[PDB]
Amino acid sequence: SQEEIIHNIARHLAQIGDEMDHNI
Amino acid sequence: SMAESELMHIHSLAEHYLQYVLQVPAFESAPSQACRVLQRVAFSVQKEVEKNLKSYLDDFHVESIDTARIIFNQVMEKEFEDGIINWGRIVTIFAFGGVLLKKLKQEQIALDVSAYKQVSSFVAEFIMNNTGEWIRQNGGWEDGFIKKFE
Ligand SMILES: [Cl-]
Repeated sequence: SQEEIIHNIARHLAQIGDEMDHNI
Repeated sequence: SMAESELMHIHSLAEHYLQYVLQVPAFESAPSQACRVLQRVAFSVQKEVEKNLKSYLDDFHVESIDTARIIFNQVMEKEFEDGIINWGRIVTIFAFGGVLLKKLKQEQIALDVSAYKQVSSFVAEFIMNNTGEWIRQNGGWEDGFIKKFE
């Protein structure tokens, strides 16, 4: 499912970006 | 003017990160501090992604620059749907550009110095059009970005 793929990538990237942004 | 220069600085950052990713000559000058910080942080993300989303990445092909631009823009549109911008998310934009360029080359016998140019362009356009004003308000690349990520 292309939706499922590009959905799960997008969400992981936002998650990893937001984690990066708050790292200490 | 400021927006023009801002786009061109984002473009140079993207070009340099993607050249780094393809292990290709700088040979003009040494990377700036922002270039070096970017290569470090964006590469950690590329690595984390390619490692931990391997199953997801394997379920599609990037046969064209045309298609890389398409997959990139739709992944990015969905990532920034909530309207939230921060330095960490901005780093993920460079990183995913890298993931796709490396996908493109592994499916090509030889991509040309041109492929990474065309990718740097669409990467730069997205960052600029979606986050350029935010970057400007948050100290730009020399203060904002570098002080954020040491
Ligand atoms: Cl440029």
